Amino acid sequence: QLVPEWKDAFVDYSQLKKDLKKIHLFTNGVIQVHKKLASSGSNNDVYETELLEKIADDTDAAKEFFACLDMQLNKVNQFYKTKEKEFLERGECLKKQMDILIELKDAFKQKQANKKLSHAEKMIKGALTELFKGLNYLKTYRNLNILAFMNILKKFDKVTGKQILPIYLKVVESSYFNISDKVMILSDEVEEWFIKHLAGENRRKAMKYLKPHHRKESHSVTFFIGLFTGCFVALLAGYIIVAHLTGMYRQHSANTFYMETAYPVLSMFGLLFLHLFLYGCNIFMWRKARINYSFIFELGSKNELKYRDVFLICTASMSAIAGVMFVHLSLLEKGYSFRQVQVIPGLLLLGFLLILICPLNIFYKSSRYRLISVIRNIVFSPLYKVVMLDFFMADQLCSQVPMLRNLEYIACYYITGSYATQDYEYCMRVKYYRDLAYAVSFLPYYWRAMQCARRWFDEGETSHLVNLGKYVSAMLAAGTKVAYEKERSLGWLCLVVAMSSVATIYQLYWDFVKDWGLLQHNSNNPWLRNQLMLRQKSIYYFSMVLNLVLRLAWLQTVLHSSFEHVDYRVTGLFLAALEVIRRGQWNFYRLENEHLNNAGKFRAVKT
Amino acid sequence: QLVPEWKDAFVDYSQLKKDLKKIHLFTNGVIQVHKKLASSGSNNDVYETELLEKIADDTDAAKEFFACLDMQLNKVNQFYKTKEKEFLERGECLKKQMDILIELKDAFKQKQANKKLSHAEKMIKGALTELFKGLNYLKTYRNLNILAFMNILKKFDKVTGKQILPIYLKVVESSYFNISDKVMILSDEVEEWFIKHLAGENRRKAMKYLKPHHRKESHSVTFFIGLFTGCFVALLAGYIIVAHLTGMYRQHSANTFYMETAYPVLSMFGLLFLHLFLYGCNIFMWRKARINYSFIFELGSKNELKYRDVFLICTASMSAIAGVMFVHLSLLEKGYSFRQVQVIPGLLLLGFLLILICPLNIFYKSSRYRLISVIRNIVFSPLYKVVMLDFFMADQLCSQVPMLRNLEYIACYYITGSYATQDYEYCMRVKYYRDLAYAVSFLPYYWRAMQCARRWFDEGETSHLVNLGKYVSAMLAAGTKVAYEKERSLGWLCLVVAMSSVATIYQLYWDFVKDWGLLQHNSNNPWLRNQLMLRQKSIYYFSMVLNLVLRLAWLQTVLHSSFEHVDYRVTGLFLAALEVIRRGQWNFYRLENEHLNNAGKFRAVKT
Ligand SMILES: O=P(O)(O)O[C@H]1[C@H](OP(=O)(O)O)[C@@H](OP(=O)(O)O)[C@H](OP(=O)(O)O)[C@@H](OP(=O)(O)O)[C@H]1OP(=O)(O)O
Ligand SMILES: O=P(O)(O)O[C@H]1[C@H](OP(=O)(O)O)[C@@H](OP(=O)(O)O)[C@H](OP(=O)(O)O)[C@@H](OP(=O)(O)O)[C@H]1OP(=O)(O)O
Repeated sequence: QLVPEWKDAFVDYSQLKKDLKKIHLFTNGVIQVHKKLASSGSNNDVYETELLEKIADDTDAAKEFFACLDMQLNKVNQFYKTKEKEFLERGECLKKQMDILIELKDAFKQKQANKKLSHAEKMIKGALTELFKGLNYLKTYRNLNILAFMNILKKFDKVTGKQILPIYLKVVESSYFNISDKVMILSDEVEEWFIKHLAGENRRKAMKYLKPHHRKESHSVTFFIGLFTGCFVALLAGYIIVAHLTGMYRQHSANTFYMETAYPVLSMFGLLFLHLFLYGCNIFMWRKARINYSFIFELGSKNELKYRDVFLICTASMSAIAGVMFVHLSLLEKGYSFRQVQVIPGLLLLGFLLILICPLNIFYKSSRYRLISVIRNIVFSPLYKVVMLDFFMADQLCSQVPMLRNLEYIACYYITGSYATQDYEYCMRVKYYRDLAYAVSFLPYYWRAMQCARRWFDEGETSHLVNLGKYVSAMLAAGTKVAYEKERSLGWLCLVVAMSSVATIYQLYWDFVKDWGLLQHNSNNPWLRNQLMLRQKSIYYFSMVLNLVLRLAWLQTVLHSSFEHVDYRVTGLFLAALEVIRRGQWNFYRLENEHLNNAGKFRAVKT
Repeated sequence: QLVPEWKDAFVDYSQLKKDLKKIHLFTNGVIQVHKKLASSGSNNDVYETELLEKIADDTDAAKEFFACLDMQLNKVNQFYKTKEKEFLERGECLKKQMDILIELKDAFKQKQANKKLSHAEKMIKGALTELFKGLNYLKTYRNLNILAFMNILKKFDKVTGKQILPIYLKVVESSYFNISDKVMILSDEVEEWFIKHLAGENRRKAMKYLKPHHRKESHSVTFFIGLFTGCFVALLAGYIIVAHLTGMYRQHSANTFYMETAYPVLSMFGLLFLHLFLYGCNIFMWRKARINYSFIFELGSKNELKYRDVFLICTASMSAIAGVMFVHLSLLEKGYSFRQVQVIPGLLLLGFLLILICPLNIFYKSSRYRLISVIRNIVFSPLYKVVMLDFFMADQLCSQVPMLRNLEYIACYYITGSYATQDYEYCMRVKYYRDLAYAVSFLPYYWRAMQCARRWFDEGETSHLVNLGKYVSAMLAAGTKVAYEKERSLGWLCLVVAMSSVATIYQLYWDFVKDWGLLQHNSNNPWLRNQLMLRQKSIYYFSMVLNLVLRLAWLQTVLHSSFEHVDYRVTGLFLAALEVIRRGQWNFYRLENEHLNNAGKFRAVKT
């Protein structure tokens, strides 16, 4: 079939139902099938009708039901037998045409040991490429006719309501186009010489030369998202039952080397693997509005990560912690020599540290060494000029201020010997854990404020000087809490309400105005901008109240450093996992804004 | 576009590479792009070339690289601008054509309150159905040209090896066909009146009128297979760690109400949900060889179960047991009033019993009341004439003989009050658990032998009398073990070796010969039959040695009834879960045989 040719022999879902509309106008105004084949030595399914079950007072329109329908049996059967007969004529001349190929494909290495051979390939390539697809059209011809003859009977099983839909179907399925599979013995016959010596030795390269409608997505990754989602949830749920039934869940039990050894590590991993998830719940929202994240970030093609390849990292590696922090609760239910069981926390960190810098090819290299091309520029702060993916992962760390106290308690309990010596207070005695585990905790707001300084003494403009002010603002507002542990009075307490509400507007101003681009009164939209890259004007305003409700989580988690003081712990992992949820919609409206104020639409091939 | 018309403007992956083959013959015999638009007030991307980086000794073929390629920039750009201009001409006359529709679609309910309206629908249905698809062709025109211009440069980045694949791409993506999305603002413009008043009020019915390449499979079930696979494995693995660290795993601990209360539950549910899985690993092998299981079984259309809807039952309901038999280990680690914690085993059975007979619609009704149309005929054995799905689920129970002892120990510990009265030996004192928990254990081999009796006094033939002999054979061979507990001597021990090896050939004969159809010496294949419904003649013989190796698991599990005698327990759930693995390949070669000796090919629509 060079062109698709079954035109009168297509599905006749149009013509048959308006005759079923014509018995409908006879209502106000089921059959035993006489199976006979052709008396001409052929297989023409001429089906004689019989009315028995008292349809109407005079069945003048009941024969109109079969005045056309039994011809539709023949209409497929006259064609499919002849289209098979044409494909028998195109099924045996090819046996002779590839038989002279046998004379050629036998001597090409015999006589090489002793130039039309390449001309001989196109003589059989272009032949048997679409000659297969003439059969795949013929299977699609068969399936659509079953999709015809089954689905032309929906409303007849309501206005009459019988068991005819399998009864009629067994002169359809027993007719020649389905009671045989003689086109399907050709479905493996077409690849007898195509696979082994025509296209080479491959299996996918031989498939690609003749397959349109190629292949769907290999869904061995929708499963592996699910395998590790459920393995993490059930290992977590078998940690809030067993630790409940141990005594330790409320700390009404034995030694407190649980909530100071490995709560500072199921905290640091529940916050880091909530952010990587919300980075993958934002590629699902960037692609679904075509916000072109690869060109703005200057990514490239470069093995495009998707929202199934960061939904796979954040689940496969969070069940790997919820497992190793389940075999470590068991050993601390009975006791298994504390001097060596308390490296399992500090080694799971060490296992994850080397996967990130693993140089081989396994765990997403060319997007895991690009990420160390980003946190190399940010830590060397006043140098290393800012691009868009040098700004972005520097202001994803202003939600991981509570995470960066649980990667400084750990490397105090693993670097000065506090694990083998059995002491959970070795860090928090000296001045080291009064300022320098809370002053270097505001290191991410120093890296931002020294990237705007190079974005000022570079590019010149004034707007990268009020950006610089924004992080110095939330470095004084917690710098007053440094001088609030002493002189707790009416002195530096009308100052930690002063500078901490100066900050919380000066971050709230900058979010909508100079990051999200919103709050323009000189517009056609109330409190939004002119043009929107999204649907209905209702969820825009819901995200504007959630950057103010959720910035009470911020300024609680950066003035109430959890592992330095008061032992109310679960607030330090609930509110601190709300600021990580707050940024995650800030990532959306910062990229939508700097695409609707980038004005280009460079999408490399997506859809 | 009534016909697909981009023929010279198709991907030119043919013509450009043979010119790249022509610079290849110049080798033995990269550019800064001068971006200029049209000087005629248009957007014709005429790109002037420049050679700087010293390609060859004389660059006569380097200009041949750009003698055609920059024309391919124009060839898409002259067409896409004009095809958009045609779709502007087909983008503004439709604004006027649907504007007279506004005059019609406003008065149809005003004047109804006071017949060309239906003729007006086809005036805009058939217009805007494929006029959308003219744009979906134009997006496919754009994507294939990106799929052209990216994938015409594979071998040029090896013979020269530069960074040109994103450098060249930014005069491709910045050209008018991708630097705009003016066809994509029409992608939502086509459904402004189509969705709300043309097709009605639906979302899928409005989509079906104009969508070929409709939709792939909704993969919210490849995830839910995976969610419950991992939830079962991690709840199991958090049961072989916690019970290991309890004392009870080797029974070196407290009271033995573990391995007599709930090991006869996690035994009866690890065998029943291994068989339902291997019934779904056989629909994956029946469909993949087109063995037509629905017509042989006389199924019908009738909401066709797949191998994702029995891989979903057997995983979602095995994590629901591995959960409830994990909250029941915890309560029996500390003790929570034994008189009421020991109903959780006998209620999980009761929960699963009522799901099977649940009549509403939830858990696969019309295939769960058909299954009680099967185990109603089998238990009323000598009546109820045999069809193929009355035979099949009667001889799936001759692998669940060890399962049917753990559904008779349970309903002795739940029916005569042995749970509140605290006694794990109340059943196994009287004669009740010496014969009648082992003689009614061979009830499934009685239902088979009384279906062949109605298949004899019906249909007449001799072959349904040697079938009847086959189950009476393995009813005497274990009936000698009834008389082996006494007179253990050289008496009835040259009889339990006698009748039990008479059985194990008389099942081994019937499997290959009169069920699988194999072992015909009068054939062209050694020890197989003539025609095969499968691939290479190597895995046929591997399944013939696995019905003899694995029938030592049988006759061990039906002479060594596990909860009646000797306390070696894990052999009673390893070997008994091998006979359930043995049948599971018997289901394959029994249906392949009775399709290659059914000779019809009635496939209702699959592929
Ligand atoms: O295109 P039209 O000639 O206007 O026909 C329509 C259309 O039928 P086709 O798509 O088969 O041409 C509708 O079919 P659906 O696509 O909605 O299923 C169907 O609407 P109802 O089924 O809601 O009535 C109705 O066909 P029929 O009359 O066969 O029901 C029929 O309209 P008329 O035949 O009434 O013109
Ligand atoms: O169909 P032909 O005229 O015989 O051309 C083939 C074919 O090219 P097309 O499919 O583009 O027509 C091969 O392409 P692939 O499908 O294998 O990629 C390619 O084979 P190699 O790439 O292995 O050489 C080779 O094209 P080229 O010469 O451009 O490499 C070329 O054969 P000739 O051009 O050598 O006749």
